[PDB]
Amino acid sequence: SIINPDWNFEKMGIGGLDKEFSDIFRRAFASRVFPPEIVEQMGCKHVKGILLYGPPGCGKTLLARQIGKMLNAREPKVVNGPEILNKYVGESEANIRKLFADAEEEQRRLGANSGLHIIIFDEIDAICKQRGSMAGSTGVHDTVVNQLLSKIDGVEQLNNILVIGMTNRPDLIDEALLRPGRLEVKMEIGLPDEKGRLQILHIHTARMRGHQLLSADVDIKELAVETKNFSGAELEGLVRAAQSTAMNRHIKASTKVEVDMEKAESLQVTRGDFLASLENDIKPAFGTNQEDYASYIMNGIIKWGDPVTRVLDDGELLVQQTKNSDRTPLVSVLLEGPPHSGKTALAAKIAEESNFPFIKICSPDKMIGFSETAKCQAMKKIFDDAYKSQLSCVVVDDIERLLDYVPIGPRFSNLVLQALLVLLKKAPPQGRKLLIIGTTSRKDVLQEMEMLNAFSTTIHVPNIATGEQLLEALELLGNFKDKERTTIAQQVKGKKVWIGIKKLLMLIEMSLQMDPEYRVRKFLALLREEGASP
Amino acid sequence: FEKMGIGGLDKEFSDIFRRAFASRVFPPEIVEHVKGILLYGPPGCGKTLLARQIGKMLNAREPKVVNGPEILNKYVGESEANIRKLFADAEEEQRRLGANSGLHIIIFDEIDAICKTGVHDTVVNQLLSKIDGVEQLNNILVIGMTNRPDLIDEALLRPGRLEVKMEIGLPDEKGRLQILHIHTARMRGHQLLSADVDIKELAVETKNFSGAELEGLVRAAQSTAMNRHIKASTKVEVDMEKAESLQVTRGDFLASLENDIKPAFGTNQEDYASYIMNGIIKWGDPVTRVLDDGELLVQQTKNSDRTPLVSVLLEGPPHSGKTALAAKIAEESNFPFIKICSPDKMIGFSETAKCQAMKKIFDDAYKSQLSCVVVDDIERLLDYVPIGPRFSNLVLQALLVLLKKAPPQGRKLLIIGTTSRKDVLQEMEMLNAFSTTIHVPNIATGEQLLEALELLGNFKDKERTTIAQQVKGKKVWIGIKKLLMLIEMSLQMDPEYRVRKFLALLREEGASP
Amino acid sequence: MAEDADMRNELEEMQR
Ligand SMILES: Nc1ncnc2c1ncn2[C@@H]1O[C@H](COP(=O)(O)OP(=O)(O)OP(=O)(O)O)[C@@H](O)[C@H]1O
Ligand SMILES: Nc1ncnc2c1ncn2[C@@H]1O[C@H](COP(=O)(O)OP(=O)(O)OP(=O)(O)O)[C@@H](O)[C@H]1O
Ligand SMILES: Nc1ncnc2c1ncn2[C@@H]1O[C@H](COP(=O)(O)OP(=O)(O)OP(=O)(O)O)[C@@H](O)[C@H]1O
Ligand SMILES: Nc1ncnc2c1ncn2[C@@H]1O[C@H](COP(=O)(O)OP(=O)(O)OP(=O)(O)O)[C@@H](O)[C@H]1O
Repeated sequence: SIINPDWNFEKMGIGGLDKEFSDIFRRAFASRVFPPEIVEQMGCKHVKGILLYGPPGCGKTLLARQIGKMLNAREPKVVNGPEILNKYVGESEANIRKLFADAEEEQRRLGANSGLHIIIFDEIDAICKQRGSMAGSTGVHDTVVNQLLSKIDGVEQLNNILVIGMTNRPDLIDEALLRPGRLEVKMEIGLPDEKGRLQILHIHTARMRGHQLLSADVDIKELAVETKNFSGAELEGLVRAAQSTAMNRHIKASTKVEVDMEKAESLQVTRGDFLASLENDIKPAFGTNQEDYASYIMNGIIKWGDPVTRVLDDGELLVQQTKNSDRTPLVSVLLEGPPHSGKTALAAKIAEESNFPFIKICSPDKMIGFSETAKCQAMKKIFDDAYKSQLSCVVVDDIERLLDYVPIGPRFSNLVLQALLVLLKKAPPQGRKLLIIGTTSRKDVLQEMEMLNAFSTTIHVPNIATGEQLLEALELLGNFKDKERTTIAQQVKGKKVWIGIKKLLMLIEMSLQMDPEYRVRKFLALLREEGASP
Repeated sequence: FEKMGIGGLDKEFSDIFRRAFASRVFPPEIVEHVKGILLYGPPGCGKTLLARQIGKMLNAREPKVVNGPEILNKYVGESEANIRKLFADAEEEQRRLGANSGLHIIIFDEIDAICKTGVHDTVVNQLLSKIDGVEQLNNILVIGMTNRPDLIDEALLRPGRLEVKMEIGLPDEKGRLQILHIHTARMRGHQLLSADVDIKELAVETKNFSGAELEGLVRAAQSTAMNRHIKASTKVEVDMEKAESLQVTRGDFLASLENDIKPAFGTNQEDYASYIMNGIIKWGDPVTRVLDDGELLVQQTKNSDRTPLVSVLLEGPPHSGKTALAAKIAEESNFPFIKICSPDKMIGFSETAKCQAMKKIFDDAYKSQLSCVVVDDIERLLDYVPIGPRFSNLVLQALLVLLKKAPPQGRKLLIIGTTSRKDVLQEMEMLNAFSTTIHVPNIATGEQLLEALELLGNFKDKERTTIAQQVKGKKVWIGIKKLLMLIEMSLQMDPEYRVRKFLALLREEGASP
Repeated sequence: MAEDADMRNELEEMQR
């Protein structure tokens, strides 16, 4: 047979690639396994090439070497990068032909019943690039490409060779090589999912379990839940770092390296090591697509009164409508209120509570010093990314800062305004749904520009109005004792107040800098001085 | 010509047999020749098969083939010496047997590698001199194949050296049918192919495919059928008990077509259907009036001799359904050329880009015999803001000029513009440019609203009775798009609250003109 | 316009 009779999937050690390996076997190794008679009756030819590609550290080389191990054949030939190039003219092609000489001789000698020969190319893009589009200085590269093309499939027919190639940039490869007969099976390797992450971790923890060197408090399922966007190499590095942390307890240094011995026979790896390494040693190379919600919500949310709940309720309702509607695949809403009321935090909370696959926030904090064309390009890119998903949500905050508005004259950028109107009007591709949430603090200006009618609904976000709400907020914050609260109530309860929560936090922080006998008076003075408002 | 196993190139081979071997087969006395052929085309079209079968068909010596740049050598004088070893036998036969000499065939594979600096130019010069030099041969034929014909040296293509230039192209439906027959005959002969499979459907489906891709698709189908009798996970198996009985169903071919092979060419995207989503429902007389006016304008454009150009403007308030009716009129026009110009396709552009796009659309329109063009959201096209106000004058002037330029002699053009702000256009002095105008109104009375709700069929009788109690005795002012939005918002809550929420929203939106 | 900048070269050897 062509398969080493001592073989199994488990001993290979590949975690997350189940569909890909099955497809590879199905599409490349079915012909050589069945009885020759039926194959001859069908009169079909065998595959001669495979192309693996993907992002770094996903398992291409591991897959290739395991495949080489799986077969019973001659030892595979490996080409390590551009180790074929030479300075004397005509010597690269000789090196290339030396690779196929043995297979050609064996085929000529034995006919159709000869063995298989495997050749592996790594970093294939180094040697194989488009003949026409390259540095027009020396013709060595084009001749190398021509020789390879001729040798793989020439006038003389060679049919007992399999060629594997792996790369990181598939596009650069010349098209004439990626056609049926040379390399038709083109697989893609990508980042794993939760199940694949669990499989990889279980693969890499087995030997530690076998010899009773792993603590029972470790839970691999929780680890797989936590490690989001990690890859195989990172998942192995995390285990290596945890093992190093566990080992370092028994070594004493800073004058001479001593490794104990009495206590070196009772070593175990706990969960504290994993938790410590997750936060100090390893960071995912792929930038977290998850939004940094902690930045937008920095002090949580406290239910100081009724309106908060109401606002959230409205948002929930809107979400439901955009999830269970087909006549209106696009919905919009605008949050407006006085300054320092907490519109951005509420919008972020509403966006987060939903479970949509795609969620992004567009802010002016990133477009500093940008022209009015760069802003349009950025918005267009964000919306283009949004269109791909089946369910999308987008948040546009600080609209007045996105248009460069100043009341003197006034002045603003018109290109961004027109782009925003057009984007708000149009709908996504067929069978997809999009939700948009806008935030602003000046509604009359937007009304003048005639964009308030482009939205579908509006929600109002008021600030603290009565003294009872102020007392509730203070109780939730817990910055003052009961004795101080009695004094504060004795004055505030009589009348109404008009202040935002952010300003309230600022005032509290400013007040707490005085000596204990003066803090209440400072707070009252600040509230009376800055509180002149409706 | 299908015997050789290549389909879709019968005519090319007829040309070959005419232009190449007619002199050799024609009786010698009346004759009392051509020595160059170059085949080019995209990869996988059967050039190697052509060369091999050409070598086999003639009764001559075994052809000599050089595989790529084997001639190049590190030493001096070896690259040129390698070429002279190819023609030794031809010279010997020419000098000994004279005219009565056998034909010699030379095949050059990837000839662009050695023809196109001391080595390469000397090689090319030696080849040129040997093929056509002081001594003239009449019993040699040289064949070359290329995938990049634009990288070959010009001096090699002159008459007397490379005469017969040929192009291989992607086969048409009949050629693809021939190829599928060739690659499925072996399966059919042994009854290993299921009876449900139709070759004609496969031929119609496989658009833009080449021969190699078709053979790969067939191979993928075979592999899909074969894997059914293969076991993995623990060890590789052949089954045998069921493998002996292997049939290739249609599902295998369909699945192989979905993923394993792809055409590898581009795709076209259509947007017109997007402009009418919910259709047109007749809730009153005005829609019929608008459609009748559109038909009158279309007929006037069709049967006019000294008014080849006609323009119209559609007027109405927001959320009234103007673009949908314009698209409907354009569709009912039944003109060979129809297009829609929208600002959705131009986001972030400057004035010059918009002008160029509009000019390109109108240039395309001018080529046909009778054409129709619709422009919607004029105020968005020439971006307008009430503050200042501010707008783009270049686009305004371009539109003004284009609105009164007639097409070439004997051709017809219709233009339909839509807007929701007529006073602004009147101030710009563009309302005069158009020939006529039409008005698109809102829903005015409660009877029309009830008819529209009946057509939509969202509410049942019990709630319609209460709605009629509330609305029938009053005037209303609402669009249809906003009406659908309101209905969808109201439907969200539980069945108890729906009517009250709907009427609360209606009261919120109530207004008068 | 600006005139294309200066560029480096690669070299190839030959035996005899
Ligand atoms: N899916 C996986 N299952 C198990 N181990 C894995 C997996 N992916 C990666 N690894 C581990 O990570 C190591 C590094 O990965 P590998 O060498 O296969 O990456 P690669 O894709 O060939 O690299 P690159 O693209 O950076 O050149 C592997 O030797 C193996 O130890
Ligand atoms: N109940 C609450 N609702 C909203 N924000 C709250 C609440 N309790 C605390 N906060 C905090 O108050 C701040 C309000 O958010 P933020 O500073 O973005 O307000 P904003 O009104 O949008 O600001 P700006 O006036 O600068 O535009 C955030 O730190 C939020 O965490
Ligand atoms: N027109 C065709 N008719 C039949 N089989 C074809 C045809 N075109 C390609 N094939 C199939 O493709 C293979 C022949 O490819 P061939 O080597 O002749 O192509 P080519 O055009 O010379 O390629 P390249 O330019 O890539 O070297 C065989 O499998 C043959 O069955
Ligand atoms: N009789 C009708 N006339 C027009 N549109 C109708 C009619 N019945 C249903 N519709 C639907 O109503 C919607 C009309 O919206 P449309 O985009 O045409 O409005 P518009 O007035 O151009 O919009 P806006 O002024 O907001 O840009 C489309 O979904 C159309 O299918």
